[PDB]
Amino acid sequence: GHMATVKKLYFVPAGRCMLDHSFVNSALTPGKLLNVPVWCYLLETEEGPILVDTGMPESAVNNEGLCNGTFGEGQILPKMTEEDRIVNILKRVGYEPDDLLYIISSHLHFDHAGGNGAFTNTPIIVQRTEYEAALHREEYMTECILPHLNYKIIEGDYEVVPGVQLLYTPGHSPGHQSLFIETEQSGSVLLTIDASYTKENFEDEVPFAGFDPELALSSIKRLKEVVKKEKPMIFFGHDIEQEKSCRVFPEYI
Ligand SMILES: [Zn+2]
Ligand SMILES: [Zn+2]
Repeated sequence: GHMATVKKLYFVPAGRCMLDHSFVNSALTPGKLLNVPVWCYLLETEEGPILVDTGMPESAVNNEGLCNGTFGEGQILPKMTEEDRIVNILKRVGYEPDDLLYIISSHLHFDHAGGNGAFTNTPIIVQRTEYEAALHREEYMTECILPHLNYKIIEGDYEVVPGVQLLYTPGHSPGHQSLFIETEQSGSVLLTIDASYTKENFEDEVPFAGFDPELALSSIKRLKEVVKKEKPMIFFGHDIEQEKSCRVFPEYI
C-alpha cells in the first residue's frame, strides 16, 4: 500500500479506424484515409487492475459504414471485428468486467467509450464536462453515454490510485483527459490520448480534429509544461508512425 508506482502498463490494441487525413492535420484537403490504431490500456496496480478506455461499440463490428448519415460519413470508418469487442479482449488477457477496479474514460467518443456498457458495476471515471456534453453533442453515440452505469464523475485533475494521475486536457472533446502514470519499469509516462493524435500535433502544434481547437492548443501547452518538469515517455492517441515502435501486449512498460 507502499506502492507509488503501477506494476505494469500494457498497450492493448482494440481494433482500428479509418480517418481522413484532415483529422490528423486540419490543413490537408480531404480525400485520403489513414488506418489509425485504436487503443485501450491496462494498468496492473497494487489495488487492482485498471482499464483505460473500452474500444468501439458492437454496432461497429463488421460495419465500416457505421458513420453513414452523420458528419463522419466517408471520413470515419471503424475497423472492428468480433475479436476487438472489449469483453473478448479482456477475456483473452485474463479478466472479466467485474474484475476491474476502475474504468477510466479519456473521453466519450465512440472509439474510446463504445465498450462502456459492458461494465455495469465498475466505477467509470469521467470528466463532468465530457459527461454533460455527451448528453447532447452529435459526435456522441447512444452507446457512449448509457444512463445507468456506475459513473464516477470528476472535475479537473485527479489521482485515481498512487501512480495513476489524470490531467484535464479539454479541446479535442469538451472534457477530454490525459494520463500521467508512474511505472515500476519505466518511471514517468504521459499518455496524451487524443490531446494529440500524432507526434506533430504535439511537438509542432499541427491542428487536428477537435471540438475547440483553441482549447486543444492550451491543453497541449499545459502538457508541454508537465513534460518540461517530468521528462516522461510520451505516447500519442492515433499515431501510425509511433505505433511501429510501441511495445504492445504481452509486452509492458
Ligand atoms: Zn476522440
Ligand atoms: Zn480517439
